[PDB]
Amino acid sequence: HGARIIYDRAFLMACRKHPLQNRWALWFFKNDKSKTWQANLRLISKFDTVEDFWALYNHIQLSSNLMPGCDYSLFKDGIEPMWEDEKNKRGGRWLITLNKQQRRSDLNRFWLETLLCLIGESFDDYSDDVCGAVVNVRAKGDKIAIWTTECENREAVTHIGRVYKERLGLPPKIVIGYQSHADTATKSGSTTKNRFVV
Amino acid sequence: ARIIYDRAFLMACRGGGGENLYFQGKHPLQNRWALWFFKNDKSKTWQANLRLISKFDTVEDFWALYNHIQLSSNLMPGCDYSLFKDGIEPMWEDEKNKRGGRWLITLNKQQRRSDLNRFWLETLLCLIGESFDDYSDDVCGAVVNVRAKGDKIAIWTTECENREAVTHIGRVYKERLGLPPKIVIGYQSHADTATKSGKNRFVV
Ligand SMILES: Oc1cccc(-c2ccccc2)c1
Ligand SMILES: Oc1cccc(-c2ccccc2)c1
Repeated sequence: HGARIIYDRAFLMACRKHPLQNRWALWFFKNDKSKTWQANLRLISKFDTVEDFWALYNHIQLSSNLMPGCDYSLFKDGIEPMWEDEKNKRGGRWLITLNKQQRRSDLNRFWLETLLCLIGESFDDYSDDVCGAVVNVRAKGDKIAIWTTECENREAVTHIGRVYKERLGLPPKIVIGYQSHADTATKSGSTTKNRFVV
Repeated sequence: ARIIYDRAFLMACRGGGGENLYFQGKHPLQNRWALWFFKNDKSKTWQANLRLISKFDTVEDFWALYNHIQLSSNLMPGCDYSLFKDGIEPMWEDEKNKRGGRWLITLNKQQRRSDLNRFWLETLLCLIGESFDDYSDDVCGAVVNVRAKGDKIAIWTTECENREAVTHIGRVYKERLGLPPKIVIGYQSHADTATKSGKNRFVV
């Protein structure tokens, strides 16, 4: 009693009410410059059970989901999906970049696997370091990221990265980078440096 | 058997500093509970303004959260705190609230300093302590609305038509608040509260 509520992938998929450890908020953003950033960022919904997750997931999937210049974000209740939030400003993200061909084959499965890591508390005590996840749907290639709260907590960040990579099913040859938000916020060429790789 | 704690027991577990030896030293609750907060920030939608603070399922974890948090008396008007059983949202259109209602007490502006904190704590101890015997299963949660015109504390129950459960909870709640017989609490269905018409099914 006082124990973390943890669900594995098989359990979550069998529910497709069971309470979640955290309440989560789904956000939607399109950078439309005729409107201000507060108008463009929309809270879609909040949930705190497995069944309510699945009802929301099924409904968004039936709405031409993952639109072609939009971002979707799932964050713990009380964290805005912007790096300047108190819970994100000292943090960073594990980033998965998908090439054009992978929009057809991997984007849908990889976004779902990320969401199940978050809601299922798959990183043991290091799940407390997770803030949320973001998918950026773009013509040049889609990006999926897990955002974490403290870019100097090496042991939390690397455990999250390695469990995440395992849950995505990526081969050991494919390496993924963690970028500090402070480094991503400064545009310095084609790429941002990786604080860590796994 | 139902896990029931009286007021004296809960109050003895407070500020304890007990060694939770073997993770078996805490006193389990019958239910897991979630504390919610609603902020008055009208620039955001009400959905963005409802936040889950924390969940707990032992007496000692209740007290650690209670001790940490800001008191109701100190909330800016327009804020709400709610304690609900895990899996029930503190909104009337939740499946577990839509056919139910609440026992409501309203406090005047001066009772904020004298009675609001004490009534809110006594309500929380009724909930976590399962003080309504088998009828505790009809309890969804409790809400405190801090407002300029006068504060409101309510116990929400799941089913209007369970007359005996609703009336027993009302009578026990009034006793635990210490209200004189002359001051009454009223029960209103959520469906009736939701319609502004100018509505107590029961009073005790
Ligand atoms: O098909 C989609 C596309 C974008 C977001 C989601 C989603 C639904 C519920 C919770 C979290 C994310 C589903
Ligand atoms: O001082 C307060 C103010 C508002 C809520 C609470 C609370 C704390 C723990 C469980 C339930 C309610 C305490």
